[PDB]
Amino acid sequence: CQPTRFISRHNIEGIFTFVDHRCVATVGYQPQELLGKNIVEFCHPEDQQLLRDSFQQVVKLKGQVLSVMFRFRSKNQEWLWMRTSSFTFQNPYSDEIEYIICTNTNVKNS
Amino acid sequence: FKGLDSKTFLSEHSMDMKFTYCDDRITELIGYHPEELLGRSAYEFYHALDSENMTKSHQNLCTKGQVVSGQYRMLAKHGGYVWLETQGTVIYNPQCIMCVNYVLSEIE
Ligand SMILES: N#Cc1cc(F)cc(Oc2cnc(C(F)(F)F)c3c2CC[C@H]3O)c1
Repeated sequence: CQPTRFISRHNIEGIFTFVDHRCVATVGYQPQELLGKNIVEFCHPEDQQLLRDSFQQVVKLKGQVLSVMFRFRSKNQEWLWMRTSSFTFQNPYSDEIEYIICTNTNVKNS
Repeated sequence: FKGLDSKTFLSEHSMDMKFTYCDDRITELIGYHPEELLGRSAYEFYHALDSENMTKSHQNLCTKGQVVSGQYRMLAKHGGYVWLETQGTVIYNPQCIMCVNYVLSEIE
């Protein structure tokens, strides 16, 4: 069985700027229910700070992968364990601000 | 002519290089529907003259975990070859390959 997992893009603050429609089966929401909101809004209060510190570090890590585990609130009202692997992209022909590319997978905590 | 951003799309691949997902943006750039890409190797699409090198980019990636392709051509949907550069990253838990793909050639 392949884990479910969806891709998203965020600005450096954490706002969803792009959501892969595989999100529906993974967390329950339509893409437009995520777009424009911070990923921190869907995160368990004990995990919110880790996740903000994670997004702060991913931009200092020179485009390498940073992974984080946290509880995300599905539309079905449950705390799903999420493993989010992120990295920055920055087009080297430009000096535009980097943004953050994420893969998000429902995993087991055990 | 299109901005660097409107020429950038993401693709996901299994460890064999088949597409598992592709941005719809690829449609206005190269012609393909992401739907038609799934299950097909990236290899099917490289110009013969770029193939040995893309294989070496692949090796660097699998052993090192992240890579920049440098320039290669992709067979367009309706004839011809678009130049691209791709940055690749391996997500381990190897679980898949995330590709950020930038079209070098000029669009519009
Ligand atoms: N033609 C083509 C093409 C177009 C795409 F949009 C992605 C793609 O796939 C890759 C491009 N570069 C790379 C690489 F990272 F190698 F540069 C790789 C892949 C698949 C896995 C990986 O080997 C190939």
